[PDB]
Amino acid sequence: SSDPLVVAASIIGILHLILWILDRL
Amino acid sequence: SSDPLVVAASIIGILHLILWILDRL
Amino acid sequence: SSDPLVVAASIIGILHLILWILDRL
Amino acid sequence: SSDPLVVAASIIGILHLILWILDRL
Repeated sequence: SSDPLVVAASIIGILHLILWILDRL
Repeated sequence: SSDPLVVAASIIGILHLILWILDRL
Repeated sequence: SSDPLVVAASIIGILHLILWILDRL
Repeated sequence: SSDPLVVAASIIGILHLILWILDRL
């Protein structure tokens, strides 16, 4: 639904950002 | 409006993150 | 404040995502 | 909790975006 989709997209973005920061370190 | 713009930006960010994750895989 | 900071960070992230998508195209 | 985690992920994403923009400049 409109609430579970926005949540899922947010979690995906956060995971990608954390991975990128770990690569730069 | 102030509600549709923040939603659109969020969807754009999520799509970009998904694409990046697919490239890394 | 706690409301203007989260908004500013969100706009910054959206602009960065749009720029990245334009580079990939 | 479900409120502190979403906030933390958001801050992490914003910091990563700012760093990327600084590198492009």
